[PDB]
Amino acid sequence: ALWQFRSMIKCAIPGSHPLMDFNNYGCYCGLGGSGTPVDELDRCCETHDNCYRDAKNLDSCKFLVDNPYTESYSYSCSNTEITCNSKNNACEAFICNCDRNAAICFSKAPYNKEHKNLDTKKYC
Amino acid sequence: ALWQFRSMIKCAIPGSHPLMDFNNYGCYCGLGGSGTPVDELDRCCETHDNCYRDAKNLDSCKFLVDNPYTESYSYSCSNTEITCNSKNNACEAFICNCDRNAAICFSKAPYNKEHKNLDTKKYC
Ligand SMILES: CCCCCCCCCCCCCCCC(=O)O
Ligand SMILES: CCCCCCCCCCCCCCCC(=O)O
Ligand SMILES: [Ca+2]
Ligand SMILES: [Ca+2]
Ligand SMILES: [Ca+2]
Repeated sequence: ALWQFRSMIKCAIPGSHPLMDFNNYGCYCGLGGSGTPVDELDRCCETHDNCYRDAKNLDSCKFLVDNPYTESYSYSCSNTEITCNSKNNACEAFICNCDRNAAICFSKAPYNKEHKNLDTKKYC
Repeated sequence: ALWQFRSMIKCAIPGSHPLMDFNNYGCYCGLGGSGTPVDELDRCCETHDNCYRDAKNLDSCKFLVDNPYTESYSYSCSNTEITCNSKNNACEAFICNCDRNAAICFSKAPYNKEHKNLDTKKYC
């Protein structure tokens, strides 16, 4: 669920304020998105939207309010490393992996502060 | 989900092997159930079935394979005390409370070993 993703982020990058650092970044970090991502980081968010979009399309998955962010799964953090629990059901595991691949990805992308709070109507 | 319930049980009663102690007990501990529970313990399990039956009937909840046992929620154990996380969604929170009320209930019921492995075709 959203709060678990925020803290996976805090797991893979210990110095971070997830909301402050990665919400309203680029074209895809923050609600919906448009155009083409502006850097690797943004690209990470676009992939994440896509991943969620995919998960909505496993016809076996019916998320509360149609939002995969409402879905809690099980995971743990140990020394910067994220592990999704295998006992997550198929839908939970999909979401869990989306979030995981995205905290890892964020952790590897260069952070460009020009790109936080982007003029999207114009650059996206 | 099932594994989380087993370990809530292990939370509220530290000496226990959940499967060995409370599966195949009475009329209601262990798959489905019939007749009238045989003691407070069994009654605890019947309530739990009912609770799950209720949760299946919140028309907003669509469990994987129709089984609320597949649904992971978030919780923690601290000194015998169980806490369901408020950030569980409405469906997750319902299940979480079913499991919680049942580990607590088991923890308070007298354990009658005559009743483990009951002849159900006959006493249930
Ligand atoms: C990757 C975006 C930021 C990461 C951590 C804080 C924001 C969460 C993820 C972005 C999704 C949009 C925010 C969710 C709020 C909502 O439920 O609409
Ligand atoms: C209260 C029953 C026992 C508690 C701990 C071990 C058994 C779990 C709960 C009983 C439900 C039946 C077992 C679930 C197995 C299944 O998925 O069919
Ligand atoms: Ca987005
Ligand atoms: Ca869940
Ligand atoms: Ca039962």
